[PDB]
Amino acid sequence: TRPTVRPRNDVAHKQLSAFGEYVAEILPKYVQQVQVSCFSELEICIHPDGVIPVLTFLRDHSNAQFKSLADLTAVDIPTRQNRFEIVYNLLSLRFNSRIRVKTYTDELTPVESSVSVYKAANWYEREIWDMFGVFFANHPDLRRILTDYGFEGHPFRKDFPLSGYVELRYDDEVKRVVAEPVELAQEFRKFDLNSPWEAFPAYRQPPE
Amino acid sequence: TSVKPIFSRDMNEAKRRVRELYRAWYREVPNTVHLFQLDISVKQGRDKVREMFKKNAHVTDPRVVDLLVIKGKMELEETINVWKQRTHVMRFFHETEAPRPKDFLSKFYVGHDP
Amino acid sequence: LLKKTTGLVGLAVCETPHERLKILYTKILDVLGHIPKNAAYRKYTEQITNEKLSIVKAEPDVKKLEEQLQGGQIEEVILQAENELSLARKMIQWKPWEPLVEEPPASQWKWPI
Amino acid sequence: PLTLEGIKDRVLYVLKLYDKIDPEKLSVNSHFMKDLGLDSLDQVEIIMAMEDEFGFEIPDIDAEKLMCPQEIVDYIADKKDV
Amino acid sequence: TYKYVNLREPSMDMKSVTDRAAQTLLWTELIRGLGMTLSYLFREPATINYPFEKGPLSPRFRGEHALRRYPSGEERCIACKLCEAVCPAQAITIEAEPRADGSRRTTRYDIDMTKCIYCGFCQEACPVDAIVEGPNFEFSTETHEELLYNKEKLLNNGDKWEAEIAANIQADYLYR
Amino acid sequence: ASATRLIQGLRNWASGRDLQAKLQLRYQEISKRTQPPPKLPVGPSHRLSNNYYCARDGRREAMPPSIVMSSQSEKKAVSPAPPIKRWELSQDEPYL
Ligand code: SF4
Ligand code: SF4
Repeated sequence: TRPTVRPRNDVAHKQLSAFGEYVAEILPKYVQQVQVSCFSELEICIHPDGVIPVLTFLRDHSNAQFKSLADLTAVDIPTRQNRFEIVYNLLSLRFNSRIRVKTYTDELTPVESSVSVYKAANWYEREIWDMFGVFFANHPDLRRILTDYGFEGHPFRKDFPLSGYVELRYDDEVKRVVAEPVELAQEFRKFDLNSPWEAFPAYRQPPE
Repeated sequence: TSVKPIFSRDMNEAKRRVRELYRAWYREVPNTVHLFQLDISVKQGRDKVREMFKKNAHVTDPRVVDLLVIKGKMELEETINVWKQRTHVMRFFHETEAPRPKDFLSKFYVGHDP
Repeated sequence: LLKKTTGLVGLAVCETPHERLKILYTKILDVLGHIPKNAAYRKYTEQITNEKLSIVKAEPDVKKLEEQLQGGQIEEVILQAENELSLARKMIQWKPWEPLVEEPPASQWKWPI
Repeated sequence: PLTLEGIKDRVLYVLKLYDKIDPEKLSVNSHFMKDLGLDSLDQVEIIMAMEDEFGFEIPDIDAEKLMCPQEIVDYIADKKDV
Repeated sequence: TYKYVNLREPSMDMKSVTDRAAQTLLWTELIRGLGMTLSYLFREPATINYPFEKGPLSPRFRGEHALRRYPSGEERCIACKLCEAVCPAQAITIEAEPRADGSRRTTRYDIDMTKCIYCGFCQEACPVDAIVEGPNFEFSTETHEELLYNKEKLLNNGDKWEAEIAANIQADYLYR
Repeated sequence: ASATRLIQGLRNWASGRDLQAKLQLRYQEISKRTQPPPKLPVGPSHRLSNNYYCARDGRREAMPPSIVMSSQSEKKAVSPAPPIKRWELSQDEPYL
């Protein structure tokens, strides 16, 4: 398994497991799950009410010092009743490490904003509200950031179609750019590329 | 069955927020007509505002109508400042769109759409 | 040694790092004395703060103190002590040693679906 | 603004200026939701006409209890010296 | 492992002070910039004389698409639809049926040159080297509809550019 | 390279550098546009024996993430890693 297989890191896996135990034991009020992946990445899944305390602890603790917020993302998984999974990626320059903090919310429940901890969260969760419709309570200035000014609907949700519901064209009668119901000269062709055979037995789900 | 509120605990404060948003839109409609050099009158703009509020008037969940008030507030702030152009303001009025037939016979004549 | 510039913009050079660090560590200890004993945050932070305080008290020079504290300059060590004190006060206010607030649903963290 | 008769006449005149409501059935003790069949938003813009013509604003606490023109006259008499 | 850009303290003796003040009063570095731009005036410019001189290219260059043939007149495409499956922009439309002698040949092969991103995935997914990206790049049109190629246009492009496409393939096929 | 010696001298004086040593315009010094054909080597899996795919399947050795804590003593405090080492100044050009 030498030339064509990715070498495995075990010291980092042990250190990340120990730090996951450390965090999940310091904060039992919000932490629900702690896992470490195959490629040595630590994910801490927490309750949505403890977004501010967990992030402030990870930012300010002497043994954490996660001073950088790299990326803030939402993921749309429609089969869950809390379909939106909000993911914080943090970087610690003191210990040269990275962590992942995950929480959940649905369409109608707001999430506490983390601008008071990290200042990149302003534009990041403004984009999250724009694309997934997740409201962030106690935000300084929450509006749209990437979509059109009159756009209706959140495009990164999975029930939103690839091509939207409206399209723009210039009309000479009103001398203006107008929005009309979408009609495609060629329909986007859907491809069924999924193999009917199981690829990875290690990820096999148990039957009902 | 207990859920976390957004802004309104029950329906009364939500109705107050709807009332305030309607008052703000009704006040701003003449300035929106004048500043954007629209071809409509003030009455048509106020009728469009009332039509949107009436279209959106069958909801009984406080959180849903809180989100509706929030999105209406964003649209109002988007219009108070000159961020929308004339096309975004006039996109509420479908002038170039063809009139869609509604009865059964005309839909039967024009295509297979139910 | 009287370093002219710490190297980081906006980080002023501390004239007396020993007194500042001792005052900050003792303040952290007094703040942490209010947290219940069975809380793991109090035990861990008391352990690391006592280690740092002993290291600071056992070294009169600053360069070897900076070398054995493993925190870069002494001024960012002072900054981290201030941040730890702020976190200790906030954690007194939050009380996160209580049991878990709510269980997730059955398939909340199941991937793939 | 200083006399109750003038207050009532101004209120009733600017109520007659409202387009979608007939002047015949409008009296001093006519309800809005069940007498002329006005909507909630109709009463809302009536109250905004009240503030626009009488020069003083009306909050949402006390604008919810103005269903007949006598109530409006009595309220804006309370807010003024009269 | 790191270096300190802009951490040079200025000397405070009279020599350095008078040098800096003379540089201030007599504008020395401005003369330096003027003189070097003057030196750059007296060089031969790098401008080539288009269209009489063309910029250099490589046998791997990806330009206009073409449909090739075997060295007997028979076309190479056998309607396997791999190029339209691998196309990241969905620019290829293929329809096939068995022709008169039972061969597996396309009846429709359209490439939308306004959808295509000129990525070369189709010419490397082809098992028979039928579809290629030729070396031609000067094919600007005055109309949108002239950029919607059918099978006949691509076959004509192949017949037009075979004498260069075959040489480029011969030069490059050992790197694949 | 076609410039006269006087223009070369004026160019070098006004520029302050020997421009003829490093000319930005390419000449016959570059490689030819026609090259002999190559012969690329093969990888380590091009063998006739002891080449079973189950012994070198990278994707099949990937495991699901290990759950450390799930909600279904005097141990030391733990950092995510050893603290980062202080960088050393460049010996080549410290700019100091
Ligand atoms: S070059 Fe790429 S984008 Fe263009 S037709 Fe080929 S596969 Fe499609
Ligand atoms: S990949 Fe080649 S043989 Fe297959 S359909 Fe496309 S051009 Fe024809």
